[PDB]
Amino acid sequence: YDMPTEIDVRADGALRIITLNRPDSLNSVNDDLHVGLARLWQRLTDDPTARAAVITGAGRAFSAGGDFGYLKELSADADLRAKTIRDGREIVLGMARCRIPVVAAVNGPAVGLGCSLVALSDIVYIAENAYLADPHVQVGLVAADGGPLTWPLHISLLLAKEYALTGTRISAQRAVELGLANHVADDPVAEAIACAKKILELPQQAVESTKRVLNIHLERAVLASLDYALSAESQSFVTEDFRSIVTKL
Amino acid sequence: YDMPTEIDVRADGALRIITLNRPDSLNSVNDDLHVGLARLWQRLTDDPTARAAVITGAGRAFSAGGDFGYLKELSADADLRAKTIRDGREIVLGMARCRIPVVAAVNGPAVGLGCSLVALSDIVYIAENAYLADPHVQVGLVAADGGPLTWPLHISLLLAKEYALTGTRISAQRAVELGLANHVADDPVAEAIACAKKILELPQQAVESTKRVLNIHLERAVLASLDYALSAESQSFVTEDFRSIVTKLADKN
Amino acid sequence: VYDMPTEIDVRADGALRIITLNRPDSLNSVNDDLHVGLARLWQRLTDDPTARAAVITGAGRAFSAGGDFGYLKELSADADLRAKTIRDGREIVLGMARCRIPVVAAVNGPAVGLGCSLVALSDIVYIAENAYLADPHVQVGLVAADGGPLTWPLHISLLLAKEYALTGTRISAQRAVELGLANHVADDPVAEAIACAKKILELPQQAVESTKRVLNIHLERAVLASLDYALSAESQSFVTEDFRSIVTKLADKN
Amino acid sequence: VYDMPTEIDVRADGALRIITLNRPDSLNSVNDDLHVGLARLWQRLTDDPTARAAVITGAGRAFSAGGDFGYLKELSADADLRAKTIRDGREIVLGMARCRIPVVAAVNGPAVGLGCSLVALSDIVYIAENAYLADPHVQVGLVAADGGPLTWPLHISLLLAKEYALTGTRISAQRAVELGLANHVADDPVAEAIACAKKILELPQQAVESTKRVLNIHLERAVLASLDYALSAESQSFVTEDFRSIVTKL
Amino acid sequence: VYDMPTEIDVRADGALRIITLNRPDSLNSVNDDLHVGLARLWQRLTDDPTARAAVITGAGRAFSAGGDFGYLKELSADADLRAKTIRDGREIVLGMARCRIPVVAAVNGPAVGLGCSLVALSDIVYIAENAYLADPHVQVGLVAADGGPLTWPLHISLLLAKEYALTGTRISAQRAVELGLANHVADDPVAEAIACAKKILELPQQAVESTKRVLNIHLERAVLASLDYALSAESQSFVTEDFRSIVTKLAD
Amino acid sequence: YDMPTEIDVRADGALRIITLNRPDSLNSVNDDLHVGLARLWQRLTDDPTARAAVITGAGRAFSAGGDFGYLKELSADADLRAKTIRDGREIVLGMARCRIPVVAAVNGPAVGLGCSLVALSDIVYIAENAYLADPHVQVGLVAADGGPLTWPLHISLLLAKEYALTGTRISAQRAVELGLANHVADDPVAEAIACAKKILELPQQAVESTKRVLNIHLERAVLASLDYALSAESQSFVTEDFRSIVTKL
Ligand SMILES: [Ca+2]
Ligand SMILES: [Ca+2]
Ligand SMILES: [Ca+2]
Ligand SMILES: [Ca+2]
Ligand SMILES: [Ca+2]
Ligand SMILES: [Ca+2]
Ligand SMILES: [Ca+2]
Ligand SMILES: [Ca+2]
Ligand SMILES: [Cl-]
Ligand SMILES: [Cl-]
Repeated sequence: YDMPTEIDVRADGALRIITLNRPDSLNSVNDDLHVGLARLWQRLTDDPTARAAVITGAGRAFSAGGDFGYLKELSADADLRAKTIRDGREIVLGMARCRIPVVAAVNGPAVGLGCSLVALSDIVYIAENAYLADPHVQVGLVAADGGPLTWPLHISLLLAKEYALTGTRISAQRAVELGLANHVADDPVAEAIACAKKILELPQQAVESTKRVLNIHLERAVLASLDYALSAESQSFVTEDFRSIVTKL
Repeated sequence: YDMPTEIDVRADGALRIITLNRPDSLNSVNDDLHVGLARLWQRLTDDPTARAAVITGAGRAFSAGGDFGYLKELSADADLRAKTIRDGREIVLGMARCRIPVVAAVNGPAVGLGCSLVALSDIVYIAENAYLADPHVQVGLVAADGGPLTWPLHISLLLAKEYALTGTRISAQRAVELGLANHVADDPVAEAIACAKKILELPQQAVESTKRVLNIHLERAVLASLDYALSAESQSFVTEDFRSIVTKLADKN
Repeated sequence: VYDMPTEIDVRADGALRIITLNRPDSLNSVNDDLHVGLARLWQRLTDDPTARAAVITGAGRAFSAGGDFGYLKELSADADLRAKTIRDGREIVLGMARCRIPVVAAVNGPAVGLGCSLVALSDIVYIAENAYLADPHVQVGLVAADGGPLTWPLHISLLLAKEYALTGTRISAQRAVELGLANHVADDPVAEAIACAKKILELPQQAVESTKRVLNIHLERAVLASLDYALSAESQSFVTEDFRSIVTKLADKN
Repeated sequence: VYDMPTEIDVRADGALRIITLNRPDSLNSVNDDLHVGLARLWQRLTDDPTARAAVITGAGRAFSAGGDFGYLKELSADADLRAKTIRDGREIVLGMARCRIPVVAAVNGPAVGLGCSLVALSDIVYIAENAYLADPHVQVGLVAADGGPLTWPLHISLLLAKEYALTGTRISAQRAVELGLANHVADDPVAEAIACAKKILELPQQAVESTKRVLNIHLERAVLASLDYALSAESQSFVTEDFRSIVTKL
Repeated sequence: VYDMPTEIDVRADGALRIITLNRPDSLNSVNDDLHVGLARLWQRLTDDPTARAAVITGAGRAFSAGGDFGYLKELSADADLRAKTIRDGREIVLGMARCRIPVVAAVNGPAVGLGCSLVALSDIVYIAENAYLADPHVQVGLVAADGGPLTWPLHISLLLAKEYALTGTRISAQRAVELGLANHVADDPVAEAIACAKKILELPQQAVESTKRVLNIHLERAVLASLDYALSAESQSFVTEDFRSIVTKLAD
Repeated sequence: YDMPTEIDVRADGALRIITLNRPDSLNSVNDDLHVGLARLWQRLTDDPTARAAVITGAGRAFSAGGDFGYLKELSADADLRAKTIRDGREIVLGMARCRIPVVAAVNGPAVGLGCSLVALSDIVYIAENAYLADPHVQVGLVAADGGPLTWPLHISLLLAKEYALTGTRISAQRAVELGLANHVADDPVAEAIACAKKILELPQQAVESTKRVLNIHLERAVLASLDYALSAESQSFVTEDFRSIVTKL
């Protein structure tokens, strides 16, 4: 798929396994990983030999959120900021529109973008000790990357607002209770792969159209709020509140 | 309301009891049951002597889904196909816009369309051992009849995706917890009747307009996706995948 | 500073505003003044930059018991007042949906009718152990237009919204939190809501206010689809024999 | 034919249906029976596979002069007839918006009030040289709810729709065509709309029917946004003194 | 007046209100005081039961020649004023959209930028023979977010709304009526608008006000869809070096 | 931009000239031109050095629509059909979301997909004796390319309905009278290039943000009906009506 180092795509028949691949840095999102995720979904859509994906992270985390270095660049580099905003748009719309089922295997913390990738998936398996969180607000940023943007399709709006506003950690058990996750698994990668291979035996036209039927609701909610969210996040990158916090850490 | 035998309608004052009536086939859907459902909602809306309904199934099930013979005919006959699509649309739009409250008494399995009727009701009572399921995808069909379509109004979209794609049976308890049903009942038809009867004592104009206020959301969601959904299921009927799954399922010697 | 009447006390504590529904003797029931004040408050908070967060609660044992029977009787008899209350009813919903600052509810006691709609329109909700939510509009001959059943489908299953709205069932604190109609049960909801708002106040402003906005776009889209219909239908129920007859019994206080 | 009343004549001519509003002594003003007919018709057309296209027109000199004053005074005095008429008005609008077959309008004379709404809901419109469109709801103390102004923004500037709905301006045949409220000025709108429909009849059915649905999605979204409120507000009109007073004189 | 600043005169003539932008020396260009008054007024019109129709026009030669340059210059430097002018910008748009009474514009001279937006947001528009409409936002480094181009798609072709919001080209009185941006060309548009509003005053209140809401539902939907994005972007525009450059030149 | 031969892209500073390139065939649409078109718009969005585009056709026509051999192929080939549908969607979604202003130089007939691309552009110049037309229906296909689908944003729904159903040729003068085009031109290509050039001088963030504000209204329309529309054009590739008409052509 012409991915970079930080995104390993492996082929097993009509399955694709996607592994976020910065395990030493807990899959924190740098420019390279970000651009990779922007491009990947349309590519899956356009490859007829792919019929399903699994997304997971290498090592202990799914993704711990933004890379501090990447973040500090974003607050001083306008060209980089404009590109990240385009790509950000393409991840959300890439996954919203993606042809094939995507099964998430949350092996570890999924924070920020990680947490948004999980809300944009079709079925989610999560490890007992893993959690979801979005700490955008606590760090000085509008949560635009897809988490809070998509959470009201999954949970109550009250709950969405509280977790977006305060960076609440959502445990594996709680996420399943809420419908932010489908199953707690001991081995979420394995359980994910078996659910995707199960889906691969089903009639293709039926599988692909039914995902599109449901994702229309997702796409409606995205077109309503995404341009404003991205625009506002862009303004937050240049706030003293953000610049200060992202310098300390 | 000029229903065919497979939809029994009983009046009890201002109440209508709607019983799906092919009990020996687990009330599975044939053309007559389908057509009747398509016409029924508008005729209730226009009968000012009706102000509430209960819908249930005769015998052990609420509805086991499509009659395999009906489904096989649908893969072969383009005219019948186009008809079923029109009538399917009318069931969904018909319920969405139905003037009177509709209380489901799910007496056993509500599968495929049955499960969609339950999603389009206002209040659901469900028996302890009944379940909800939509096995459209397992069988080669796009789930358009109104279940998965409207499930996201009741439940997490992630959970709607999973159940639409895997055809999981949803127990009465799991359903009540999820908000796909309202109460578990020893006698769901008795409890539905009582529920509807309380609603009949209440001021009509408040009851009717308040349903309308809440169903606008349902209508907004259906308008976004029903046409596409129906067109896709129209194509599903003609696929080799579906022909081969249904030609086995309909082969009964 | 916000030209509120007696029936809405508003208190400043730094950048926090504490809003108290203030008719304790009537269990904070809605009369015209309380309705007008609620209509005008939210824009005035948005425009006060010294304000950055708000807590809303009730004086005495109740959050709000809903409609003042005297007022409701007057509404079934006065077409001018009716048209005004519809206008102000749109402003409460629109004002809260569009309000710049996070609003945390402290449901100290029953939140009924307009009461529970103010709750459904808040951002974070703390509820007392013995408090409950209810909307008895339909039992009383009125369409539930206030913002309750109107907004409920964004928190809970539509099936459940249809039941609770058609029957007026009471939703206990434990049940509300189980359902997503509230965030937390509290021994002391006012203290807990105040601490929650004060914790938010420490967060970067532009991030908090923008994030409320992103989330409330979904709420505004839902309100815009049904609000004018809902309020127009409620207008009509004030003039029904059903309501006129029910509200005459209720407004009969010797 | 379709169990219509006398007030609505439906004629078949192969796969075409010709719908003629039928109270020419009253300029096809709308009474209850015509109104109920209009609500039932479209779903029945939709459900008749031997029907593939419609033309709609008026008997005699008018297309339709709008609201029969007898009906309207009756509507102002009886809550149950109000509730039924709102219910049916809803069905006319959704009926035509959801209708399977192409509907071609032949506007033979004035199309006023509801009649002008029938035109806006049609797919192609031929209008006689001397004919006009108007919606007089407001000047009569009624909210303009039953499809006209409600639908006009899909045809014309919102500014123009607002002015015409508030002032009840007459829109001439030429002027209708200049705005896109009508497709062609016709000497014989009945005949020209009949040939239009026969032309569409020869085209591939599935292409024709699906294309209508594609464009009417935009119509349906605009209606769904506003119809419930407009009908509710018009129900309130029937009951005001301003209306009771104006309709008494008329 | 209605607590308007001097920059907005409101005169009462029975149930009628005449709203007059009142900085003729600067051709009614938009400063901060005018902007605030425009934000506050609409809700106050809606809440005054003794008002039932309104006309809006400009003192002197122009209806309004868009932003005061001095004002736009502050907006490039003061962040608090920026956030405030964005808040009130929403209120002009949402307040006009939701306003109870019909509003009839008398475009007596050029309506530029915000002026052109107030016209788009009106119910019925009368325009002088030598007047015109324009939005030069883009030529000046600003996103056109005030409610002009935001709203133009409900009146005209999207292709045309794009041409004019991009090129900033002027729309003559005659061309505006032809497109659907104006209702009537007038010799004396103040007088034609006043007469139009008076006719409307004679009509049954409930029918007028409801019919306005029915139609404005479409404007409200179009605004909700793009306003928050639009104002956020125009906000980013104010801090751009393109705008700082352009505006510093124009105010010196 | 890795574009096929059938789509020429030329650079002139920040300008991109897009010339549809099958002149001997009146730039009629085959699979490769179709794939090129689907892939183009995101690549333009992502090339920061492109800031405006002009689209036109080589030779005497803008585009005469579907390639007959291509359409016959589509009637008989399941996979080719599903692919053309995916790409058709990207053409529409790519144009609607394209960052940069696109100016159309309609140099001759723009028929079918031709007038759909015109409909999706932001400013249009049309030559004196050119016309817009969509004959999808008369050949047996639901008019889903984006033409009729976009028209109600430009013109009365009544006229859209008529032009779509009857395949009416819309003259250059009528197109401008309705606002299906902006100007009649002696040399549409020069006037377009000059207009695009004028735009390139304007402040970029104002230009690009303003396009987005406006195209949100386009994107709302497209999202409401595109999937139904593309699914119905798929069903019509498979009708006897279409097969007969295409085969005898
Ligand atoms: Ca982010
Ligand atoms: Ca039978
Ligand atoms: Ca039979
Ligand atoms: Ca089915
Ligand atoms: Ca109320
Ligand atoms: Ca009427
Ligand atoms: Ca501006
Ligand atoms: Ca095509
Ligand atoms: Cl495989
Ligand atoms: Cl919408």
